[PDB]
Amino acid sequence: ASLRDIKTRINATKKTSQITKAMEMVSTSKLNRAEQNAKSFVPYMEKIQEVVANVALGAGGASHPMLVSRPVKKTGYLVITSDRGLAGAYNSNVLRLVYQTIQKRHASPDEYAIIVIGRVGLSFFRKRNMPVILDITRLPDQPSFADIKEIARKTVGLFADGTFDELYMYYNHYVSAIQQEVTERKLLPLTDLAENKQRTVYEFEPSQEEILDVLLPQYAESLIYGA
Amino acid sequence: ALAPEIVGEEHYQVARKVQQTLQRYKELQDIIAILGMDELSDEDKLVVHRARRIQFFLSQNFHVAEQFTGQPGSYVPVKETVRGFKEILEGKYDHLPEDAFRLVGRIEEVVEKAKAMGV
Amino acid sequence: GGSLTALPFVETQAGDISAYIPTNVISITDGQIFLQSDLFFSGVRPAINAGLSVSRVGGAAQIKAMKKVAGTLRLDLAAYRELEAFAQFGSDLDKATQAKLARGARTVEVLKQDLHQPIPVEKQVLIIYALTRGFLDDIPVEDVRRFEKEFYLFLDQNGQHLLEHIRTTKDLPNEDDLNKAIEAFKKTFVVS
Amino acid sequence: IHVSVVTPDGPVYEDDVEMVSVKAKSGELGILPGHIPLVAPLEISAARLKKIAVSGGFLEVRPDKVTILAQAAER
Repeated sequence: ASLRDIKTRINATKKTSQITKAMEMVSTSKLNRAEQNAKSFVPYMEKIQEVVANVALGAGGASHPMLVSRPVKKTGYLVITSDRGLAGAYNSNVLRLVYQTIQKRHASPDEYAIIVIGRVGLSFFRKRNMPVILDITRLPDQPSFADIKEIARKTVGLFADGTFDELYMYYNHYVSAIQQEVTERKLLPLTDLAENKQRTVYEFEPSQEEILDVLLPQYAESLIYGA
Repeated sequence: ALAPEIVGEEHYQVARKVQQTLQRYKELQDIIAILGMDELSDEDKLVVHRARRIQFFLSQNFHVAEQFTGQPGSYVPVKETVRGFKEILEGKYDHLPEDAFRLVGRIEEVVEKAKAMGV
Repeated sequence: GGSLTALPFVETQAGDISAYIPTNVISITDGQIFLQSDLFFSGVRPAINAGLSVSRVGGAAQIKAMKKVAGTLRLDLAAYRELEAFAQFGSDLDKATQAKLARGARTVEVLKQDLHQPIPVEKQVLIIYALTRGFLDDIPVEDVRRFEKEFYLFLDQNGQHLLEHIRTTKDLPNEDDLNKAIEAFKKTFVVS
Repeated sequence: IHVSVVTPDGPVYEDDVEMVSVKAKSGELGILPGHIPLVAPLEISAARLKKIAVSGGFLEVRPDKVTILAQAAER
């Protein structure tokens, strides 16, 4: 109960408080920048979704391998995690969801496949003895399309090569600054596609089939980047 | 009298391991207080998970305390205590709620109390 | 009409002002000046701390020019003292964080001094006016001392009437003349 | 008509021109104002409105305006 021990404990706690406050303000600035990036990105998503909904309904345009359901034999998983911690339950929730989904109905080691975005998820899956396909890490704090254009193109191509008949992705959705959701969905299999009631038939310079062939990967990449 | 040649060899190892896990849990109290449980390694979370159970299983219900609470009271021989703490340290009862360990005599009573709790 | 001013000294051990004599003498005087040992070692002369120094007589012991000039300086230093420890982490709010850091660094460089060679009050008023009106942002931090020295040299030749006006009247000269003089000096000072 | 060339990162150009000409994968083509709705891919080339680089695009011709959903549409 000496005064010196109490004084040194007070000093250490004060220094830790300084560290935490500094990190808090830096994170507020980064949140502002990330919101700017997302809101700047949205218009292209709006336009491409409108165009694809306009073209891919009626007047034929069916039987596309990217849009027709297929007997599933191998499944792939895409997860978006972080690189370092200091985030409360941001990584653990999504990793727990992925682990429980895999251990539910994915018994065969060759049945499933994983591709990660964050180093935390990669280390998690290494410790848990699962096989990965690709790993990208050290992504910047304000990433854009050119950062993992190649990774996304490789993913959509390997699905197009027939490796996985089903594709799934798991990530965190920003509801508010405090509330945070953990969401999941199929991406590439495209069992259900959206539609709009303002469609225009238009004309097809390369015909509908080739038009869809070139269009669909852009849709996949745009959805990935929105997530 | 806590010597290997006086009480035995199993007893000594069990007691030393229990004390080691309690000390390790004691070392992590400040960082849990400030940061939280989300910034720990897997081994540290396992240490905390077993330490809370051990600390709750060190309690008991007494004969002379019946007029306060109501439970009749318990008596446990040495071998049963060593067996129970050996099972706890082995991760045999890691799925039960941490509250089922409070104020019981033996570990079979822990199992019964967890069963009556809906688990 | 005579007077007598007193400046007692009290020395502390490890910066502990809770001791018997230090608390005895603090409660008798009209305010205190605090000197820190951290600032002395780094090379700040004098190592005065404005966060714990007070003067209960206040502005009644000041001239009109110093009163009109010192409030903005006090507010700027108070603002800078809070965020000084977080300069390692940039990428803060670009609006009013690094601007305040730059203003505070320029303030801290102005208040430095060397042994002996005191400064006349008109020169102090003019340099603090130049700092507070935004006339020093272009000049980098490493040249503030040389800028103020060459400004003092400049005023001795072509600023011979502003100083006389402050000495005779005790009020700072016209704003437009001051602005023109400071603008004229800046065109000659070559910045490295 | 005025054109809007947009990359996924954000809008790139919103220049207004009297005549528009957009190269296609099948063959080069110009678009008359008040055109029929047309859909065509974009080959890797430099588009020339003539009153910018493109590698990966999608021509969405509509009479009201022409929008180029290009990717990496630098200048």
